[PDB]
Amino acid sequence: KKRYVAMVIWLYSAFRGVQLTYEHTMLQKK
Repeated sequence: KKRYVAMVIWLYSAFRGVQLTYEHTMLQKK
C-alpha cells in the first residue's frame, strides 16, 4: 500500500474526474 501517494491521490484524481470529465460532453471528448 502507498502512503504519500494514497494520501494525495484524492487531489490527483479530483482535477480529472471533476474537470475534463465533469463536463461529460464538451470537455469530455473536446
